[PDB]
Amino acid sequence: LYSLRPEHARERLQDDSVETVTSIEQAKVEEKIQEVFSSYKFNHLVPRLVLQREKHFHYLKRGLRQLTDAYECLDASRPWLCYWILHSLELLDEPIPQIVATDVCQFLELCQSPDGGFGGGPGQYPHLAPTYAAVNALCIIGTEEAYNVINREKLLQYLYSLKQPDGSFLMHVGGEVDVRSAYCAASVASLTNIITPDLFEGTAEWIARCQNWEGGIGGVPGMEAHGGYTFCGLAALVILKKERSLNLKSLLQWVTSRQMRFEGGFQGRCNKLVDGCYSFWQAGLLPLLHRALHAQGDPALSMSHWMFHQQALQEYILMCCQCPAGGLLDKPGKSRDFYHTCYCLSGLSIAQHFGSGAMLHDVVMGVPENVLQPTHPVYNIGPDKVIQATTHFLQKPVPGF
Amino acid sequence: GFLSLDSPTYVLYRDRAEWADIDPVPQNDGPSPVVQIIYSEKFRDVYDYFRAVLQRDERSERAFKLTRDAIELNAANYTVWHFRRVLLRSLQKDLQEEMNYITAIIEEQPKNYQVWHHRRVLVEWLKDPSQELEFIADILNQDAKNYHAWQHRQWVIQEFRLWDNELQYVDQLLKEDVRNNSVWNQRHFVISNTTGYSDRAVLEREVQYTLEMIKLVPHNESAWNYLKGILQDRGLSRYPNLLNQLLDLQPSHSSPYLIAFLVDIYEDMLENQCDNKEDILNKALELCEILAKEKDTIRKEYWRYIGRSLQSKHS
Ligand SMILES: COC(=O)N1CCC(CN([C@H]2Cc3cc(C#N)ccc3N(Cc3cncn3C)C2)S(=O)(=O)c2ccccn2)CC1
Ligand SMILES: CC(C)=CCC/C(C)=C/CC/C(C)=C/COP(=O)(O)OP(=O)(O)O
Ligand SMILES: [Zn+2]
Repeated sequence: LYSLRPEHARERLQDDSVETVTSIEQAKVEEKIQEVFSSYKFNHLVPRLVLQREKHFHYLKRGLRQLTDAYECLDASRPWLCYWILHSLELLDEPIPQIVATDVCQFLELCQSPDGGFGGGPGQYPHLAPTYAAVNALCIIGTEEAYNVINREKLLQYLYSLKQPDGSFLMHVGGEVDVRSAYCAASVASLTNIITPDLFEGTAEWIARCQNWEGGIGGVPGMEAHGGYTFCGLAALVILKKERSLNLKSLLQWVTSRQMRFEGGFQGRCNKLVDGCYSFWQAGLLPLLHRALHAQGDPALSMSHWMFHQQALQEYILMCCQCPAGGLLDKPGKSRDFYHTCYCLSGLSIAQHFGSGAMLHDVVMGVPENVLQPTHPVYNIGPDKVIQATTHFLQKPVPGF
Repeated sequence: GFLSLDSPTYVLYRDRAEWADIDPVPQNDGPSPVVQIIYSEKFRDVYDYFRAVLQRDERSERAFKLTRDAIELNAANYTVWHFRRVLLRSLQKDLQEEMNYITAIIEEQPKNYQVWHHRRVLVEWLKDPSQELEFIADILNQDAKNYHAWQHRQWVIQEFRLWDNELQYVDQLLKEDVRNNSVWNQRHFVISNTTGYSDRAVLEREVQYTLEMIKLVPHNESAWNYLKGILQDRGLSRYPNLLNQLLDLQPSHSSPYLIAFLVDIYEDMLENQCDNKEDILNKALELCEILAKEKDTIRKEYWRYIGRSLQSKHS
């Protein structure tokens, strides 16, 4: 294990004897991660990296049905709960009883707005975020019933009502604008085959304006680069086939720098803390970049690994992000939740599976039962689900209005 | 008459007389619910009534006070926020009093999107940004990296042209925490939108300042990224002296950030027909392996890519 090697203590933070809130908080996290890493040594047991599948499963399958009031804060994001849970189960290779699938389809039907798009719950106004989650959930289910839930004509109408002259999209009527909305739109529009010639006019250019001096992408032009927005930005550009619009090299250097030499996981922005969910948002950028550079015929690309330490990431996730009682989390000391369970798992899958053209290569740390089903780097749902959904919706013509 | 949602004498809406005329509307989760939240009774009560006033579109003072409770129970419910803004205009509510309210709610939940967007809408309606820089400064004094706070600050500054004192504010926060990446970002935001970096005196100032910060805290990546960020435009190889001056900190301030920056300078030298191509390449390749095998192994795959990429290009 890379994280337990003697020379690894050598990666601890060096504050140059100048303490600031930033170094102080980083040091606190490292101290706690080191305790986790050393737990084996001090207890005298052989390190055993095991993904608590069964534990995660009971947690997930129960949350899919009901949740405690601790989730009242997500009462406006229920389609997200569906997606996070169904996707985690998908990654864990757990099946979706046809009866549960139909129940999810029916609930999402209640969340869908007569004007197109999905709301955070029955009767709530539509919003691009839950719209993105609803469509992704329905695609994971992948049945004709799931596909039919989506009112394609109204969805297109809805996207147009959010489209701005400068190329951006509002998250919802009378709402805010940021890179996430471009990704949500490009994601649902492409999966359901409703992309018109002018729907995304100027969008690639608007997203490019969000790439800053750091190499990464901010929420809106001028803002600090952040893993969440960078993933949304690049993924949306890949969908639109406009990745060239970005300086891919400054972006590649920025994201690889986001992996923590000591913890092994990724931070969301320069100088802040590691967090398990970035195992997807940040690490997920490497596959997208590999594909983009490969498209430009880059000859120096690897043929077996992504450009980030796959082993270190898996170690951070397996040793530090699992809740004994099931479920995954941000960092040691934090509470488990379905969001982190979804993305810690998504990131683990990405870290386990490499692929570029005819080359395939897996890296599974710990027991082989640790291997998860692969996930598509653009949509973050099974690759099979992407092909099946796109193949399905291509049967239908783009709405003409 | 605001009966605080936390007040000891708070009473459910179903027990309130001034609400006796209306029937609460339960949420339709379907016969076979999924991700069903077992709401507390206070929550259920408030939202069952919010739904009643929403469906009939009752734009009354009581519905208004009610949205306040629904918002406090779940500040991320954007549907509720939308209705509250509808009521603010229909009822012709004093927007300055609403500003006091949003100020308080943001203080309590600074990491919520809705509260910041609401504030922006109020500032737009009133066309009054006189309170913004100070309010945001208070939030940043509690969390100097709050993303929404910084985004609101940039919006205010750019919308109302309030550039004059921001660079000074940046210097202040950099002194407090020279590692605050949000502040280095703000620095570039202010400069690129005012003087720009084409001004040689300005660029000189900025590079010198950054180099000084690097000397003070050699392992602070933000300072390094800013130095690279403002020079990468024209091209690192455009500044001959820089290489030498960094090559001097080789013993004193020799972090993996300096090594990486050296490789970056080499990369650009080769791309711009530099002297000693055979020599520069070997140095670069040398550092790439030192980084990959010793100094920055977490990023080995990246550095191998770079060396291997540097070869195919400048063999
Ligand atoms: C209509 O709106 C929606 O439905 N939306 C979907 C969710 C979205 C907010 N987001 C939140 C999702 C989220 C869900 C659960 C659960 N169960 C737990 C925490 C959490 N956080 C907190 C968190 C995660 N990592 C660290 N922290 C503190 C952020 S986010 O994914 O965009 C984001 C924000 C900040 C940091 C990291 N990630 C807002 C829009
Ligand atoms: C499709 C979709 C909705 C994608 C979401 C992308 C995403 C994760 C965006 C995060 C934006 C944000 C406000 C981060 C800062 O929070 P923080 O400061 O609490 O976290 P940090 O300290 O790690 O930056
Ligand atoms: Zn997280």
